[PDB]
Amino acid sequence: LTPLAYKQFIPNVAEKTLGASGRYEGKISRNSERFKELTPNYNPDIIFKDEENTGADRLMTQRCKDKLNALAISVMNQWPGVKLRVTEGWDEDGHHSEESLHYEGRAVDITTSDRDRSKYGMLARLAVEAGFDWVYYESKAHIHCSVKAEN
Amino acid sequence: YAALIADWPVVVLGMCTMFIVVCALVGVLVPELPDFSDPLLGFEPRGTAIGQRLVTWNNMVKNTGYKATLANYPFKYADEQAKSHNFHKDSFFCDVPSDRYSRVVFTSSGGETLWNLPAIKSMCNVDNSRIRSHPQFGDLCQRTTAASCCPSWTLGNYIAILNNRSSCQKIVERDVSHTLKLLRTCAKHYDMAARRKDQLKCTNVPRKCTKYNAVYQILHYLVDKDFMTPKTADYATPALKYSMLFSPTEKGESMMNIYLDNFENWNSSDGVTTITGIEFGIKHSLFQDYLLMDTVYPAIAIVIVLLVMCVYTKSMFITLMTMFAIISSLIVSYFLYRVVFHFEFFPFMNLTALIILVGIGANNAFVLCDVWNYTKFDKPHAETSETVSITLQHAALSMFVTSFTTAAAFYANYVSNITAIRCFGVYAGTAILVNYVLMVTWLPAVVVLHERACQKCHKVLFAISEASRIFFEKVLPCIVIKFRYLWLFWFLALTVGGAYIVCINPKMKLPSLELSEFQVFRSSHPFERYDAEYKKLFMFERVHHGEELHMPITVIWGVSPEDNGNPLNPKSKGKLTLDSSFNIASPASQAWILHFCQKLRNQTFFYQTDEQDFTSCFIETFKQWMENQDCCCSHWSFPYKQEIFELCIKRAIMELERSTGYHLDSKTPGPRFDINDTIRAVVLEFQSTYLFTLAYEKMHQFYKEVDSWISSELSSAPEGLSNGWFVSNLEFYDLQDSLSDGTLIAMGLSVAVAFSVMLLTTWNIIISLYAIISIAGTIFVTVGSLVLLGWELNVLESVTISVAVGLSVNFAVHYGVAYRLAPDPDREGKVIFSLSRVGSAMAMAALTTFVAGAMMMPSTVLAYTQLGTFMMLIMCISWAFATFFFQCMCRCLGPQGTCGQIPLPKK
Ligand SMILES: CC(C)CCC[C@@H](C)[C@H]1CC[C@H]2[C@@H]3CC=C4C[C@@H](OC(=O)CCC(=O)O)CC[C@]4(C)[C@H]3CC[C@]12C
Ligand SMILES: CC(C)CCC[C@@H](C)[C@H]1CC[C@H]2[C@@H]3CC=C4C[C@@H](OC(=O)CCC(=O)O)CC[C@]4(C)[C@H]3CC[C@]12C
Ligand SMILES: CC(C)CCC[C@@H](C)[C@H]1CC[C@H]2[C@@H]3CC=C4C[C@@H](OC(=O)CCC(=O)O)CC[C@]4(C)[C@H]3CC[C@]12C
Ligand SMILES: CC(C)CCC[C@@H](C)[C@H]1CC[C@H]2[C@@H]3CC=C4C[C@@H](OC(=O)CCC(=O)O)CC[C@]4(C)[C@H]3CC[C@]12C
Ligand SMILES: CC(C)CCC[C@@H](C)[C@H]1CC[C@H]2[C@@H]3CC=C4C[C@@H](OC(=O)CCC(=O)O)CC[C@]4(C)[C@H]3CC[C@]12C
Ligand SMILES: CC(C)CCC[C@@H](C)[C@H]1CC[C@H]2[C@@H]3CC=C4C[C@@H](OC(=O)CCC(=O)O)CC[C@]4(C)[C@H]3CC[C@]12C
Ligand SMILES: CC(C)CCC[C@@H](C)[C@H]1CC[C@H]2[C@@H]3CC=C4C[C@@H](OC(=O)CCC(=O)O)CC[C@]4(C)[C@H]3CC[C@]12C
Ligand SMILES: *[C@@H]1O[C@H](CO)[C@@H](O)[C@H](O)[C@H]1NC(C)=O
Ligand SMILES: *[C@@H]1O[C@H](CO)[C@@H](O)[C@H](O)[C@H]1NC(C)=O
Ligand SMILES: *[C@@H]1O[C@H](CO)[C@@H](O)[C@H](O)[C@H]1NC(C)=O
Ligand SMILES: [Zn+2]
Repeated sequence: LTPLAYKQFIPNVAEKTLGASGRYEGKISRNSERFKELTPNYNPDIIFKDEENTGADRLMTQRCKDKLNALAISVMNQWPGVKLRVTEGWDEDGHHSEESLHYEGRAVDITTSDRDRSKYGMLARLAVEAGFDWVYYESKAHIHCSVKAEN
Repeated sequence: YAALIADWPVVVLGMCTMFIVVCALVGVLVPELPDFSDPLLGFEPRGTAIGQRLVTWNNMVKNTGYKATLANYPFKYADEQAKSHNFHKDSFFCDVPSDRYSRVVFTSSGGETLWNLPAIKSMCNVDNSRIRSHPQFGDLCQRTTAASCCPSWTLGNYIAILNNRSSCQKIVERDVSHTLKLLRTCAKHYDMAARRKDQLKCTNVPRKCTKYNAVYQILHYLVDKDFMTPKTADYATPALKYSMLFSPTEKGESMMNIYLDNFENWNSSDGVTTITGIEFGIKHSLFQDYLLMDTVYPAIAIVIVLLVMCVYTKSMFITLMTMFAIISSLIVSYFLYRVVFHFEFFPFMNLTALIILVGIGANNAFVLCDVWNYTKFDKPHAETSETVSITLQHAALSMFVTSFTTAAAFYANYVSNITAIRCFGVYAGTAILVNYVLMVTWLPAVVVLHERACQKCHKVLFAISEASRIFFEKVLPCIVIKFRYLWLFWFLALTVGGAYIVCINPKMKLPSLELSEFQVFRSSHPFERYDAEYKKLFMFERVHHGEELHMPITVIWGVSPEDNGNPLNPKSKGKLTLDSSFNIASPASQAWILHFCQKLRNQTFFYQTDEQDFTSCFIETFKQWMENQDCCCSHWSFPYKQEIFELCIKRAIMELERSTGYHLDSKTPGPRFDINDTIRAVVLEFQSTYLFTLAYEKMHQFYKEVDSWISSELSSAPEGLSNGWFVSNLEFYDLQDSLSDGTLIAMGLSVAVAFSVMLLTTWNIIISLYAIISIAGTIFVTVGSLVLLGWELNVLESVTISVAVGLSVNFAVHYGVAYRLAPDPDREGKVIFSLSRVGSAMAMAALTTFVAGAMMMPSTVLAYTQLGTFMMLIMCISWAFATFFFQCMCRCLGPQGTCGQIPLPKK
């Protein structure tokens, strides 16, 4: 229940590891084969970024989708009148670094509604609470949460 | 052929070699190399009217939802507008064990007292030395240190933690006895997979003295296999002779390098105990590697059969040349297979056909060379052209029939429904035919081309040849005539015993293990010694496997069962869905679907669990979600005018997802809509009460009664066509059924063609029926021996049944065609003459393949030793039976009653 500090990985080990994260497998396009694995969230209580207007965030991995919904409903309790903001769920234009998990869809960078500072630090530990795999304080601008995939 | 073969064999030899080399180059150039990725490459049947439905269902599950523009049947994603925009002391176990992680069970040595404390410490340390002492990516690494992330996941860790020590090996062993009593008292309790992250538990606690999240582990997942519920006595403390160890890592293709480099050469573990079960998930992976490597046993086979071919006829060069002829025939047959007919596959068994191929080859050359020597014996100072003509006239047709028999055998095996044997059949059949033609052309040439301290060895060769001669000259006739009833009675009794072991006693039975676990390696190999001897000794596995898995009823409407998959011999790849021409929207349509669910709510196989909300048919779900006013859609009839229907279906299901979305991952009752807004398929399911067996009969009763009912559709014109579609997970059922029916019908066609060619050769009904008796007795006793060795049917030992008949008639045909030199007695002299004439021929023609398969035996990949043993048995039996019997019965029958139509044919 602490405001997770700057640059703090909760699983205590780097992302590309079989502990809660595994490793990257393959790219995904709008027409790739494995793209079927992705689903839209469309939970109206959450506000999306959608700077690409193609739904780069509004869709994700169902395994990650359920966990994100869990975090949404759990932070609605501890913080009222908030609207969580996923800045980048799945990147295809490449706004992130290469071979990044965001390209896979097992990860999403999360911020609060009104762009608050200490709320990020607490929200990281909250993302831990909902049961997320590799929540890392990637940037001061966004909280980075990444999940393992099934199969 | 004979016209210009006279002293001009170089031309035909050269054109044959050119043919061979060009076909080899084409075969290695144009088609794509075979995969050998998975042995079970094509086991799933095709075109069997159920596998049709099954493959369509699977193809459908493939084209599932894609978040935006799924572009297939799945869902409603179009409406996205929505009118808006350890080394530690404790707490040391990161996760709980599961099937996902890799595992290894340990067996004790002669000490057999597994609760020995050095046994435990040795277990853990040898495990870590043999596994962890290698470059390892790691494990979950809950802490920062990636080394002692998950310590060995062993029971030693458990006893250490009950001792509450940061070090597993340090064990005074008193706590071992304490926890021994504890485990006894706990096995008394039946004691849950509690969370227990803290001491307090929501469920009732049988006893706090049971350490949280510890005893249930040893009792249910860990080394304990003997189920540890004896109620005998403290003195009766067993050893738990079987023990299991999970790997701190996880099972997957990656572990392949570790097992290969680090865990094969090791003869065993240690004198205290040793490995017996190595389940690392990586079985199909390294399979092909053992295949490649363990291929020198066929090399020993081919070289020893070449050697004995030399022994037979001293013309060593002829032996080498006919061997190369066999091999080249294999090659050109492969070329014809993959290329000429544009169909390609290679199901791992064609790399076993080669043995019986070279057997039949060497068979068909002996007869030719011996006929050549016979015709050279008389009138040797004659014309080479005439010699060729006469020896050909006397041997070629014999060769042709004695090969065309097995040719037709395999071209009959084609009729089955397994792909992984359709391909084998066609390939080996064209192979044997091309072998015959290449022999009948090539061999004459190379034969006629043979224009051409050692003394004592040559003398022993001469003497042993004369010994064989006299043995076949006096001994065998003496035996068969002097008994003339003993062998016949003995073989009647053996046929009886065979029919008995196949009929009522432990008999031929369908496969038992699950599809993906066909024992592919030698049963003594650890990987599969895991299965069939240990998997059924573990609480989690056993109590998980075959337990309360109610198979689901299921039905479709949107699609039609058309396997667009290269129907005739698919490549085990290639499928494509489609759409029907129905409309769910009609008022009578949804009314009928409702009434359908109603009727199905009255049946026997149903199981009214009464816990569902959204899993059964969604029409009643509408009904409940209806009467929702002021949105607007409410206050209507239970049927609808298709308009409220079309507007409300998407609206409502989207609102169900909006309330609390639950994943619908192409298994749910979720109706199917496409990229643009239209519902297309109406999948819905149920729950049966049959508990997912594996044996045939229960599944058959189930599927038969169920499809019997659902076939009665009697629906309205819309969605009334071929919509039956009832399909469970009964794939294994389909494999089994088609395997049985296929081996049956194939055996039938094989015996039919054998009897027909027996007619066409001997022209006597009587001796043909007698040969039929012969081959029937042979196949019966050999399959009886097989089942005595506990050999279920599979993709492999099915074709063996049918090929056995072809291999068997190969001797009866000779003993039948040999009814010449009609003596005064109707029986006496003719049979002894035939026997003395064909003795060495048949005996060597058998012993060759016998010794081939015999030296083949000790290997690792199952298929090899399987085929080796089968051929050894079938050849031994076919020879001995054929001779002894098919003369004994003939000794007591007069075959001078026949039917002749034209005397023109010769042989
Ligand atoms: C390499 C393979 C795949 C193709 C070629 C195989 C045969 C066509 C070759 C191999 C060995 C050759 C033989 C090697 C030696 C001789 C002996 C030679 O004898 C003489 O010239 C007779 C001399 C005399 O006695 O006066 C005649 C050619 C011949 C039969 C050769 C004919 C062609 C043969 C059979
Ligand atoms: C000795 C000859 C005259 C008769 C016996 C032939 C066999 C030894 C051949 C025939 C088919 C061959 C197989 C055909 C295809 C493959 C797949 C091929 O796959 C690869 O090359 C991928 C992996 C790698 O690069 O090693 C490896 C060899 C292998 C198993 C071959 C192993 C050797 C086999 C069994
Ligand atoms: C004509 C002489 C040379 C004897 C040939 C004997 C075999 C080599 C033949 C007999 C049956 C044949 C098969 C009969 C039918 C087919 C299906 C055919 O594919 C289709 O018909 C696909 C569906 C369609 O288009 O109708 C591909 C060849 C194949 C396997 C044939 C392969 C060659 C076979 C095994
Ligand atoms: C299904 C296919 C692949 C079978 C191919 C078999 C042919 C290679 C064989 C079968 C019948 C054979 C023929 C059977 C009988 C004769 C007659 C023979 O001459 C005589 O008998 C005439 C003198 C006399 O009467 O003694 C010369 C060989 C020849 C043409 C044989 C040549 C080789 C033939 C065509
Ligand atoms: C070499 C030939 C002459 C004999 C052996 C080949 C087949 C005739 C055998 C081998 C496997 C046997 C089958 C193995 C197991 C079963 C299941 C068994 O199931 C039942 O008893 C349920 C009721 C039913 O199947 O009708 C029925 C016999 C059957 C189909 C057997 C029928 C006879 C088969 C096909
Ligand atoms: C009296 C003379 C003329 C008999 C000549 C033939 C025998 C030497 C053959 C016939 C059947 C053979 C047996 C067939 C099968 C086997 C099983 C084989 O072991 C396995 O295949 C085990 C497989 C498994 O673990 O299931 C060991 C050899 C053995 C006993 C063979 C030993 C040699 C036998 C007795
Ligand atoms: C009269 C004999 C000496 C010669 C003529 C018969 C033999 C050539 C063959 C015919 C059938 C064979 C039998 C077929 C099957 C078996 C079962 C096989 O059983 C086992 O190895 C496993 C036994 C078990 O564990 O149940 C042992 C060899 C044996 C008796 C074989 C021994 C050799 C036999 C008698
Ligand atoms: C060979 O196996 C035995 C167990 O049967 C084992 O004691 C011995 O150590 C092994 N050989 C070597 C060199 O380790
Ligand atoms: C189903 O059967 C029960 C018992 O016979 C009966 O009460 C009920 O009305 C039936 N319902 C339908 C729809 O047939
Ligand atoms: C689907 O319907 C839309 C109209 O909304 C049309 O533009 C599109 O071409 C249709 N696509 C297919 C594959 O029928
Ligand atoms: Zn990120």
